[PDB]
Amino acid sequence: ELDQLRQEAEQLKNQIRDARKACADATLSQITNNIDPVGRIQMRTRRTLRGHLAKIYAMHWGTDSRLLVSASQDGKLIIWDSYTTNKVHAIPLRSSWVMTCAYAPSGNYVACGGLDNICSIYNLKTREGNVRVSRELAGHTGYLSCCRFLDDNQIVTSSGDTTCALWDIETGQQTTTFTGHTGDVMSLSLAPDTRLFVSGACDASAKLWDVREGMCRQTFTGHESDINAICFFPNGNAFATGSDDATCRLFDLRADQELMTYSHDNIICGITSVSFSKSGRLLLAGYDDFNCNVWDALKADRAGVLAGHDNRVSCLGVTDDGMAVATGSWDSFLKIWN
Amino acid sequence: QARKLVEQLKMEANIDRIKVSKAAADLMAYCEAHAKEDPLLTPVPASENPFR
Amino acid sequence: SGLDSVLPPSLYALVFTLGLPANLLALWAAWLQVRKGRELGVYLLNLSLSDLLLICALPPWTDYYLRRDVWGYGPGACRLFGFVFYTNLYVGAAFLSCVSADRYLAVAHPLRFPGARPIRSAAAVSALIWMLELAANAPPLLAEAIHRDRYNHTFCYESYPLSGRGAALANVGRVLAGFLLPWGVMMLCYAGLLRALRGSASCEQRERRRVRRLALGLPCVALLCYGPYHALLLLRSLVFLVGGCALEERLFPAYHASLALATLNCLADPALYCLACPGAR
Amino acid sequence: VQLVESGGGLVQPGGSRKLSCSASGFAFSSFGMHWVRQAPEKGLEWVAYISSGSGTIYYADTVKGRFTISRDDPKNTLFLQMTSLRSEDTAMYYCVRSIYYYGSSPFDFWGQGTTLTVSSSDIVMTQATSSVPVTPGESVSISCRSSKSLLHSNGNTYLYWFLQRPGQSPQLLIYRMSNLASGVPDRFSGSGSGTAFTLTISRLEAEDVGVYYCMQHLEYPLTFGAGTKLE
Amino acid sequence: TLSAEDKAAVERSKMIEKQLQKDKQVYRATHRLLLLGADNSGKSTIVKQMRIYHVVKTSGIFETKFQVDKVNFHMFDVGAQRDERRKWIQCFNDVTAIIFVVDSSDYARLQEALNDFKSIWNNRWLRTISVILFLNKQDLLAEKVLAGKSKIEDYFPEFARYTTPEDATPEPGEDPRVTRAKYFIRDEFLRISTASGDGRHYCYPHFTCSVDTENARRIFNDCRDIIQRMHLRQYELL
Repeated sequence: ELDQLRQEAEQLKNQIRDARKACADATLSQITNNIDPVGRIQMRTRRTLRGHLAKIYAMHWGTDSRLLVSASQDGKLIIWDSYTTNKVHAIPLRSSWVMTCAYAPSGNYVACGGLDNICSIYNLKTREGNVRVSRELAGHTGYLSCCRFLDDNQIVTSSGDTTCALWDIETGQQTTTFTGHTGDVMSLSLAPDTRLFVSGACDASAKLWDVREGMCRQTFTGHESDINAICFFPNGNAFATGSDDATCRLFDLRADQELMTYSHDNIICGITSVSFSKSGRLLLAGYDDFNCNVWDALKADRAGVLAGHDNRVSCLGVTDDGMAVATGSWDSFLKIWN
Repeated sequence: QARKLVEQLKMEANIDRIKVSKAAADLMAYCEAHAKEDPLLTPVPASENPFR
Repeated sequence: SGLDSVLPPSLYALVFTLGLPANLLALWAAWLQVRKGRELGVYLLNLSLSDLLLICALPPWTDYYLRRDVWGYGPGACRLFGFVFYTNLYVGAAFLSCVSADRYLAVAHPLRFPGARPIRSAAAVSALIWMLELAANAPPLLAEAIHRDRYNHTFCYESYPLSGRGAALANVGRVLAGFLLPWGVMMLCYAGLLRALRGSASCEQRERRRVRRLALGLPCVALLCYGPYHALLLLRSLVFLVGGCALEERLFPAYHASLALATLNCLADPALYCLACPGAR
Repeated sequence: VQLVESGGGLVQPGGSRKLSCSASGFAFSSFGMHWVRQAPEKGLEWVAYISSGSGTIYYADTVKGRFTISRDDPKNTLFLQMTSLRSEDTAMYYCVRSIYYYGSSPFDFWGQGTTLTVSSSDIVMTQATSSVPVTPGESVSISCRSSKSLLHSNGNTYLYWFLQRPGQSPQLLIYRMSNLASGVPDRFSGSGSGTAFTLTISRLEAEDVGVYYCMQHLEYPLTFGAGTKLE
Repeated sequence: TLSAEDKAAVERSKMIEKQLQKDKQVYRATHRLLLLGADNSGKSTIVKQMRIYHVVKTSGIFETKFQVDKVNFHMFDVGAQRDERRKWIQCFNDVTAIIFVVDSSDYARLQEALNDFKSIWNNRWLRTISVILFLNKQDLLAEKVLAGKSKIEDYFPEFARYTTPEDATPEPGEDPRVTRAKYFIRDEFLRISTASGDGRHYCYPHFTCSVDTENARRIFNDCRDIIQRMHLRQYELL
């Protein structure tokens, strides 16, 4: 019966809690307590990219560490040459309520989506000189909150309906649908090998999915409120989440447990973008109080602040070669830091 | 309709878990190994970064 | 003479002691909001710049008045000093009028103003105002401005009496087109602003009344500063254009005290448009 | 994509003649356009340049005040008004398409060209081997050289390689000495050092026979070089 | 300084910027509105009438253009979204106004409507956003009150002690009972609005029927007022 099934589920949940507690023998803070502090990290605004009419919700670096796509509520994507601040492309969108964007690893396509429930894909390199809509992927029943390219023919989308999907771009169809969340899925992060990916939703839980098999491997539950951002450690063995409870947390896949939380008493606004550095020694986190904090990812000591924005920081991206950090905010400016 | 929830929870329970100390040590080892190739951590001299 | 040894000296000293840092603060505040697409900020910036120019030109006149009306800085220098002083004195009124008209348009026509690149049009208007005032005060610049008189004064850029109906018509035009045209526009624009929000459901009585004090009372400050000077100027120009040496000997200290009270509108502008405004402070 | 231009013919000396270049199949208004000519049996020679938005116009010193370049974006055509045609203007004029942003490939499409006959401190580029024998299946190493170093402080060397089969117009093979253009097989590769450059065809096939021209884009005017003939 | 291709890239960027200014002009000359309501509220009828008079299966947002006195308005309603709202409502914190349509003739779903209005009014991101509430379906309310079978006092006990305010303006000629009822519902909503506004945003009530052709004019008037107050704040007048 339903009561019997619920009792079995509760017993299994207690068993998983016990299994996690047994493997917890030394917190990460104890083992890191004898390594040198990072010291103060001063980052200076090197470039300021102007041109967006309205608030910026998402950005994504190119894999060449120089090109950069940005999405704003005015209804445009702009591809910037970060070194010279030139505008390479200006892509007008059909729906202005865009709130995610991705740059293909090959560099030929970009994707965007939002309240229209559609992950549109744009062909940057055509025989004609313009950018055209390659394909519109329809099938989500809620807003698209994140999109990440696996290659030029596969893309992973997380949506407002409690559901992620893996698409085939040539034939629009959803190849795999990942189900299991209870609230809106807000973020998404592909592993370095692009065989696994983690999604954080508004049920205050993050799940690691298997792209080929299609099933949820683990479920991580530590947060007190909804999860807004997620990113993999460059190792591929850990990920960091940023929530509305004004905290960031670092989970491990192998131990299946939360390692360290990044919180401060002065901070009461929610974190809305989270990214690592190349070494993973730094955890950069955006915030609603207009500023980005740079956390020493191994010791949970705030090492720096990136304070130059006049509105909330909505996106954050560390380049593939580690030279720069870009920050887009609701004041309609991006800023490249170094 | 909770049979799916029970089955998925069971498939999530029967996995191998390493100790948290081994996990933290591995994470530390990666950070210390890739420390020199990190411009944000140890700033690159202002003739090699392309944002001079 | 006799009162110009003390009074305009002390008013000019107070202006150079307080307005200059105040005008610098107002200039910084105005520039700060030029960055945010605002087109009130350009008018405020130009107003603060004009006030600073007049304030820095003040203390040669401070010496002039506190040394019993004598000029020793050179016949060439009084041309420039009078030009700067008497051009900023009118540019200030022009930019107050522009601020008033801008606010009236923004409030009375909210869905139609400003819209289309507001900084460019405002900068164009500011440059046009500067050109028109400079052209207006060029004929005084063409001058035999340094004047030697029998009674041991040796004024510059001023004359008692006036000269042959010409400076008299010029002064009458200067009054009626550098005051009561900008002041009249300012008063009408503020009255229209206070009459346009008669009907708004959102503005309560508390926040209607402070708009009332501003709209009826910022023009009052501008008039109370710039008014006695131009009234006396028009009185002399009309008397010469209808008295002998008795009349001017009677209203002389009035004229050189009204000039100081007119330049006192370089403390009010930074105050009333930076500190009184919650956004700037 | 296609570019069809017209307006060539026998012109008496001292006359005038307008050439139009009708474009179709691509976003014309966002492409800069060039006019490139070659004398009846000589190499290519750059003539003029008009930018996207018509904001930059350049001419060769040999045609500086004589010719004028213009474009008509709504009608999607390109013009070259010419005045006082001397006898050194007998050539076949090509309409070339070029777009400039980070990573773009300029000079990627060339029109078929119009023949014109008239009755009776710039970088030099030299291609010394002015003929090469070759047989199907083996590897050739066409060479080029420069007067001024083509390497810029950016990191790019603006050297381009063009192939002209005995019939149709030139088609881009390599841009900025290392990048194969879209549609060119991986048999072609390029290298160089700043002043001396080479183009390697790994396994030559019967469609690679033609004349190989190089070109510099470091600064205007654009100079070419006589070109090596593969036979 | 910089090479020929770099100059041409800069020139391409400058042309992109000119197109961006052209887009900025039309972006700041159009006013964005968000339409909210339940299934019963005739917001679909409102949008259909507004579309007809003036000027894709799982799609998540619908857009409507309409123009009053040469001023452009954009009106978005959400089509395919889930029940939860706390995440996608942040996208609408710079809209000119929010239009909240409520069915005024239900009495069994009215408290749910008040709860939804309270969530909209007290939202953290929707501060400084005014609400144009349309107390829709007034004709059903009139018929239902005149019939007398269905009573309000059992759904809202406080209605008995309620009396029509002196500022009432029942225009066409209607029984005092329908006027008392409709002003009671309006007063419930306005109590929610004035409880915790703090003067940063206002609430504009309107008694509407879905057939009414004057809705676009009402929206235009309210938006004019909202922009007037915002300009008063911007130009340092208050």
